[PDB]
Amino acid sequence: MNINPYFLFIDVPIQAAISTTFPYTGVPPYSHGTGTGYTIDTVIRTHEYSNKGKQYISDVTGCTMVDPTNGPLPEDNEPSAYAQLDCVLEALDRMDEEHPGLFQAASQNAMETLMVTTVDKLTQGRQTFDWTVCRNQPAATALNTTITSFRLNDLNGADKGGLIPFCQDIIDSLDRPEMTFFSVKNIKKKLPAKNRKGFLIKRIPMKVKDKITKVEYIKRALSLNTMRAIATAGIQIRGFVLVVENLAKNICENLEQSGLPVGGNEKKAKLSNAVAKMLSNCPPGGISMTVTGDNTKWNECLNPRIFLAMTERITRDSPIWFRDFCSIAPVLFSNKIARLGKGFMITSKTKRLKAQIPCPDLFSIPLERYNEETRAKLKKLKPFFNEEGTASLSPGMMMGMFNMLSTVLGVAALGIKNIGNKEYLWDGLQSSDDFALFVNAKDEETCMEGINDFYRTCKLLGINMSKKKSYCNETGMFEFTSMFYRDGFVSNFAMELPSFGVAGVNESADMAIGMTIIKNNMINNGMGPATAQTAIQLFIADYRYTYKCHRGDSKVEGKRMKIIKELWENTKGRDGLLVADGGPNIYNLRNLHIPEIVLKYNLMDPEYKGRLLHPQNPFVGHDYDAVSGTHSWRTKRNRSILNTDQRNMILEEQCYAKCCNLFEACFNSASYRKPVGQHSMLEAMAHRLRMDARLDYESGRMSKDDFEKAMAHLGEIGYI
Amino acid sequence: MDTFITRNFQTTIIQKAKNTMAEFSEDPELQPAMLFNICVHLEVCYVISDMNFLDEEGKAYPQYEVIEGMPRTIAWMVQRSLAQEHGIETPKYLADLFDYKTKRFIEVGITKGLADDYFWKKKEKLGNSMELMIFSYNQDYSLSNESSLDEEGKGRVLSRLTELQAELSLKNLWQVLIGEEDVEKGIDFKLGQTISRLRDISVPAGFSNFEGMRSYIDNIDPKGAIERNLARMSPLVSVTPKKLTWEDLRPIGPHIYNHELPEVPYNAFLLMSDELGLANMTEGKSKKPKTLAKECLEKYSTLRDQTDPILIMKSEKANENFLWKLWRDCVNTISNEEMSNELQKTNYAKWATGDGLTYQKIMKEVAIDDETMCQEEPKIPNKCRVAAWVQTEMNLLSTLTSKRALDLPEIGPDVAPVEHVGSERRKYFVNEINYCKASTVMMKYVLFHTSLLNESNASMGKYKVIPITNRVVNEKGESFDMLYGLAVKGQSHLRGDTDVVTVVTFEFSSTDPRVDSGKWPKYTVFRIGSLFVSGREKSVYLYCRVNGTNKIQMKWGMEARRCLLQSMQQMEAIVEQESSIQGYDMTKACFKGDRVNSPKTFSIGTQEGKLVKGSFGKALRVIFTKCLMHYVFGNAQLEGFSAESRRLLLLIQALKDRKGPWVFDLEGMYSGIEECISNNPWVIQSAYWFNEWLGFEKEGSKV
Repeated sequence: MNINPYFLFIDVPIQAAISTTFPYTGVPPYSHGTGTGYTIDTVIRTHEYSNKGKQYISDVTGCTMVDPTNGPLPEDNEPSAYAQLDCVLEALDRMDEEHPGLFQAASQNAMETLMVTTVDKLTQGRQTFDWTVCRNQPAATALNTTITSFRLNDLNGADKGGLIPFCQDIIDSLDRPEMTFFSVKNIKKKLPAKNRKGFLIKRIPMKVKDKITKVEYIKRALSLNTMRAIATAGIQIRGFVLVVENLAKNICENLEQSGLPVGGNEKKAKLSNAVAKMLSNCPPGGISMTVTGDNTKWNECLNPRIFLAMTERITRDSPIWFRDFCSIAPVLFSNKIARLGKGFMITSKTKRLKAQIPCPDLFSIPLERYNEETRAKLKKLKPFFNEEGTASLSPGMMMGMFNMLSTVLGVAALGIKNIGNKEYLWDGLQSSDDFALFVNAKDEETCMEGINDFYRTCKLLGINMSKKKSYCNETGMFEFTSMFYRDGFVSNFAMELPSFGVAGVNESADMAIGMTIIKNNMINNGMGPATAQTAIQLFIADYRYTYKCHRGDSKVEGKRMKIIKELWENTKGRDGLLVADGGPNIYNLRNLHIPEIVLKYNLMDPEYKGRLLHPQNPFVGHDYDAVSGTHSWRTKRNRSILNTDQRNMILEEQCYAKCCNLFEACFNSASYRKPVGQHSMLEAMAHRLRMDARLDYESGRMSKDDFEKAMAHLGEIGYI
Repeated sequence: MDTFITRNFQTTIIQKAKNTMAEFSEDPELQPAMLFNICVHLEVCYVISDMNFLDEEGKAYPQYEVIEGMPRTIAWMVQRSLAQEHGIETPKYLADLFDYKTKRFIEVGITKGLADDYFWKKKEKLGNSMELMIFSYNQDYSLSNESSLDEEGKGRVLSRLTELQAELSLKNLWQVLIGEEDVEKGIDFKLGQTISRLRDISVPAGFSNFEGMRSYIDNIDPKGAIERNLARMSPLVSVTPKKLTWEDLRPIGPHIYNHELPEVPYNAFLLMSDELGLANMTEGKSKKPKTLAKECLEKYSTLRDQTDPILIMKSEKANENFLWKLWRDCVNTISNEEMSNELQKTNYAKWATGDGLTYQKIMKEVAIDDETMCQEEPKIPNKCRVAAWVQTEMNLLSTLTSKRALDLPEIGPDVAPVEHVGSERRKYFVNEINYCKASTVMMKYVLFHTSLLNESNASMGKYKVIPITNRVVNEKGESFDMLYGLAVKGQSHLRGDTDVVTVVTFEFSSTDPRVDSGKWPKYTVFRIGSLFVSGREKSVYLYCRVNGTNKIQMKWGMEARRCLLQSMQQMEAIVEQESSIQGYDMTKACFKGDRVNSPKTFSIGTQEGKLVKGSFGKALRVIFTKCLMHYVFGNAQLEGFSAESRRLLLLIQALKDRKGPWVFDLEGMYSGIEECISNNPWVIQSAYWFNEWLGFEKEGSKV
């Protein structure tokens, strides 16, 4: 009997059968390498779909620029980035007329939020491209480095605290003839280390001051570095994109078509409501069709100039300063420069050699030495390449940075609802990459005529529908963002599942975080009761393994398990003991939002309650919900190097190695005989030698003459 | 603070202020000062618009229209309508109040110091396009027009604000009272020359400066532009709708049926169906892997003391002698007495995994100067035909063995009906797949990957021997500690987590590779000895294979335990659909069957070319095995193929339900799917099964 798993589809609808095909909503490790080649291909494709536009030379950054907007309309079904401004303006006009007082209110709310916001908001983000060092650093570190450089350059926006002064100082820094900043430089090492020679070589960083001309800083600020996001943007762009996205979110929240920022069962409600609404107003005897459309090269076709036009149209009645503030982001994106990453690698098999060619030296060697695909890619990329290992890139959107504005543009495309006053009405939903289109007509022929008209219209707006990944069927069954809807039933394609291990804070905190994660997964991603209970079981298993807190009545052995077993033997209320103390777990679906301390309080032993919740215990000392007890301990978090200046100047003197060598013998002869606790190493040596001489004389290793000689020398030391 | 807010103002005012301020898209709790300011402002404007009234001619006995408090959209549209009807300029900022007499919008504000400076700076902000009245807690008033407010209104507002000021200091609230200008400190935003130039050069073709674009956007009426643009667009821009039919669908990737191409090799990390665990019954205590391996080898001493290898098969490049000597070193280290599991004879380990053959990196300048250093072409995956061993893998991993390896902790008592349903589903699932061989293989995989990850904690520049062990339990209750072989992990000097650390694994097996020569083109296999189970001699081979994986791959292997949750979610989705057909839960009925219903049966596979049915338990086991294989055989090809087969399957489903599906570019979908069928065994077998099932659906849809 040869199994055939696909045969399940015979007895089960495919929508349910393929539920949760991918356990991971993130990124796999085996995805096609996103290196210099991938970014080169991305820029090549971005410039390829817009090569019929206007090509010119930027007078600021001196880089090639391509502008496809208002360019010739496509004559082929291939992707096109030529979005006419008039069509976009008309679509925005239609949206505004349909929703009176929407753009004004959204712009007002966005500007008020910007006025009340603070620079600290910029720290909530993923890896950010720091320009001072030209790398990827955490948001907080990047913001701190930018602030320090601004202070060095007589720019103190962060001092005022507001975000508006910070962005004003950013755009002012874009005007300084020379920009001075701090940078980190690594220098080799010569300090001792015991492997076989008491000598090792490493890298130590130091802070230095570096200055850059105006054009260099201008190019650096617009740079987009690469680490399914393809690149990250520095700090000079973060505030403006934040404001523009807040505006777009304010607009979208009141757009019934927008599929964002819906999350949870609200998504299912929106899907079913849209289907029901479209079916209700279907013409008597007409036909309703549904397209699960997808967009190819979504972010490689949208143009920053079109986003600038959308921002200008939306904020047509708003203070001029806010209009400029909103416009600062699209103009920055329209001049974005991509960084190609590390570079390539070329090898010689005959001599068994290999080397890494960095981006600036990409063209330093004949193209014949690159494989076919890289040769062609470099040949095509030559015009859009800079001498500093960067590529000019005017068009494109390099994945998600204006997702809300993309959704707004898609909703505008969906809001036309008719072309030529034909016998079809279209509508649907769209969330920043994917759209579901519902069209009502008389016969399927007119429905497909309407679908064709919608395809042409979105082409006019620069949105390219995917013919190779889209299909149409009678309304009632479709998909929308990995969520299959079928005549009321709803299923998910990919659902994130709890990862192995505890959260990584502490016993009570880890338990609370795990339970709240399970609860959130149930609420949002739609995890069934049995799956949630199994997740609880797995989390308990992992927690017990990590904290070595198996059941008190178990037969396992461990350093902590002996005390756990003794406590279990001495305790009467064994149902009230916490899991961390080998007690029984009692968590279930109905009580996934209650801390275990509160759950078990009524069953705890009063003596155990006092010991556990002692107001002054030595462990606690000085989101999720838990109880502050003896299980809220803190782990030692102290590493790296402090006292950097003193340590560096000491290590750079000379005699440190001799001190280490003298220390090593005596204080390694025994595993631990160090009077540690801030004792000066000289004092510890004096005490150690005094004790060694005492022991030598007592055992007879030394005569009285050597004894007295040693005590005189030690007398000169000062600790005797 | 909030207590003062709820005590000093009526509930309606508090609710209006709260719902108007919550539109800021921020937490309304941690910052209540602006809530107090907005409540006071709302009260002031409400009072201002409650005493003066107009009539058909304007008798003073309303005159003030309130804009604040109402929704921002409604307020803005009302303000625009008023401006249009009165033929006056519309203020750019939402005015808080309008006057019917002056035919001008007006604004109000509350401060703490003298109101003259506040009025002057507000005038500078808004110029002269809006009138204003301002009052201050310290008895100060300012009016742009003296004929705006009467004595009664000003006096009442002054009394109210003075009372509020006096009461604030009674409960230590005046100290924490924030001013009013802070929320509007930033009103000056001047663009520099460079940014202005960048903006000017970033306009669509047809404009010279951004001023032209702004004027064009703010003035031109683009109505009817879409129709004009569409009329002249070429007809070639068409989706080309095409109604789909059963005959339109065709088998995907027919090349897999090409006998010329080679069979797909076995590239899984660990043997799944061919494993052989050296059972060693134990009480149940937990012991270090080294001691467990030592005891297991002691029990099967004959295999441990094997020194003459009977080579049976060899890999194309690997050297049998080096692998055998490395295995001998590994067993010697396992059988010694030192606690550490560290290899001491690094010679064969270093020379066997090709760790000395890595190229040496030189400075980029030499490479640029050198002419013989050229980039190497990418080794695109080969193309392979259907592999017959994947079917056997799926068949065997779905069988029920005599041992189980799952022991999950307990959960609290179930009370709610949903908890009871979930517990019943869990009971049925575990009972069905407790002993399934797939569960044991999954546990071995996850445990081995966890041990590999742990060993990389501090030992990175040293070779580590790791036994491939497992803890198993049988029906009778006695638990065994199985050893499936060993594996030595090399060094990873580089600190990167995505850096391959070569590990060579020697796994025992009882299957002669000569039977399926194409299944092991990558393995080096010896013959160590022979076991006896029922008085009968069965040979034992040692499959030795070199492999390379990184820390992220270790994390992926560790997370590979998610197949349990994945399979449970799939089964729960099936049950939820079955229950959604009805209005009540269908768990027991679809598993065991009630009086009304019958035990649901699923089409499992094929027997002599004929369909075969089976219980829901078999379907659950097949689902679990499929999920485990998907996780184990996962590469970019597999995920891409699954993502595109999603669309193909959805179209097939639409065809089944008589929904009349239409496809625009079918060949595009087919090319996208076939782009991923190159060399993955799982992808190729999935394509084969999809073709078989599509044929079955075609032949069964004609009835």
